[PDB]
Amino acid sequence: TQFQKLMENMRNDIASHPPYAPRRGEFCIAKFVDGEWYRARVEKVESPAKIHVFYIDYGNREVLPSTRLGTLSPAFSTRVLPAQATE
Amino acid sequence: SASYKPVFVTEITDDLHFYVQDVETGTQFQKLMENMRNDIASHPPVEGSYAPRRGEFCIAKFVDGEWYRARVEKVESPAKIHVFYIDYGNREVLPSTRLGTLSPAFSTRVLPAQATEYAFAFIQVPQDDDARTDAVDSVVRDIQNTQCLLNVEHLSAGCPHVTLQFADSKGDVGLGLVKEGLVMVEVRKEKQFQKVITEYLNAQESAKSARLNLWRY
Repeated sequence: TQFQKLMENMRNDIASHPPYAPRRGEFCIAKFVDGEWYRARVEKVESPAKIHVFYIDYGNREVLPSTRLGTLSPAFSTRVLPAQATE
Repeated sequence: SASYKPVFVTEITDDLHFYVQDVETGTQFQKLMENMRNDIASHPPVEGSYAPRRGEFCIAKFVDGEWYRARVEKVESPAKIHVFYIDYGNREVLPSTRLGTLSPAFSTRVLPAQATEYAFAFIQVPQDDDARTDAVDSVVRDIQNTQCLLNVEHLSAGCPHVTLQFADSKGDVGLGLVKEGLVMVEVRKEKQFQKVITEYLNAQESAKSARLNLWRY
């Protein structure tokens, strides 16, 4: 799928260019508990240790430290492929 | 990726998903239930101080005659209210006379819903109802209402996909279903799953040769 292709490309890029200031509404990459990176949006900033993100392609939500966030490169923005899950 | 968390598996669904509780918070849950059940015994819900609406929390009196935290899903009629037991994962249709108000002392703010839904990584849920029942039955027999180790493998459109390990190093639960011919392998393409997928496909070849279950004919 477009999504699988994008994820492969993005992961490649992150492993070649490993990673940010979280703000409500801002796009990012987020490292999930599987240790892998996904596209996300910052939904709520409760504190540095507690950023509430939404995984824009999968629909899951998670509170995590901002140390597990990074910039989403223009090559993997929502213009390239829209969020695959409904926020 | 390998971070194994001890979980208590509480419910296997007919779609071969399952609900687990984090062993860490088990005692807090235990305390809450005893506190809540004492309250309910002193202050039994009166009809009809509770009006069921989709989305609304409640207490529900389960088939063991005990009360649990729940959330209302479909309301068919006052005799038929669909509820979801938030700490365990099972669902039930009950009359409004077996429901009550969930008082704030025992709310999700005091202690969050304790059950989380997961699916097995690397396998296909059988589409045939009979085959799927056979797979669910194997999982119910082997892990339902027991402690397991859980490792999150990846995100998915629905709940995350995980592997489970039996207690006493008996091995990978999903892989065991493959070895028994009860489920087929989902061939993941991601690089980090190459080795595990090879392991699963080999198990599946073994089930095929032995002509087990799905491979009977």
